[PDB]
Amino acid sequence: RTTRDDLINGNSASCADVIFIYARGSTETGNLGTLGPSIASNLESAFGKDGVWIQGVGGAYRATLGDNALPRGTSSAAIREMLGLFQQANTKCPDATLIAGGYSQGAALAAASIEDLDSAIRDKIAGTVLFGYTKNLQNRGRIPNYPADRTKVFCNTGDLVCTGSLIVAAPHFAYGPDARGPAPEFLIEKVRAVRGS
Repeated sequence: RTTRDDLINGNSASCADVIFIYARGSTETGNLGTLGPSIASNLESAFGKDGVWIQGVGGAYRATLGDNALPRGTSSAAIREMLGLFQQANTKCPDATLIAGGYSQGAALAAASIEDLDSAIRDKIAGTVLFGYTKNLQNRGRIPNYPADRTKVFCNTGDLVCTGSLIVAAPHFAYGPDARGPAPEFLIEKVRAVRGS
């Protein structure tokens, strides 16, 4: 449901081919929040339950609303947590293709983590999806040090966080359809582009 720790719980002897690491939005529950489960179900349909590991960013990431105001759009502790998960994935399953995503503060967290990641691991992330990207204007719709072709940003018209502010308006909560269709569609396509079929 809202909590998935497939990477942490997973057996190194039976690694999935695809590992998805996702960061929830502010004040959301579990480690997947409102959008994560929808993406997860569709990834499982495409790759099979044993084919993909779903891992939310929990631990030190409290998804505290106020942290949106910090320099990187989230806390240092949260970035360390997500970096640690990418590092665990790389160590536990060196041959798995990685994919990532984040919503709202989670999108800033995903961008900050990916920017700080060792390039060898970052290069294994075949595609990243960002919803209501809080640093969209500041980063010109990109994740620093990460290719534009592997990035997909979903920023609704009227979602003020996509236009340089931290005001939360109704369009910020209208990413449901994207999480159910185009976001997993993009992730699946990017994984198949490099893994083949």
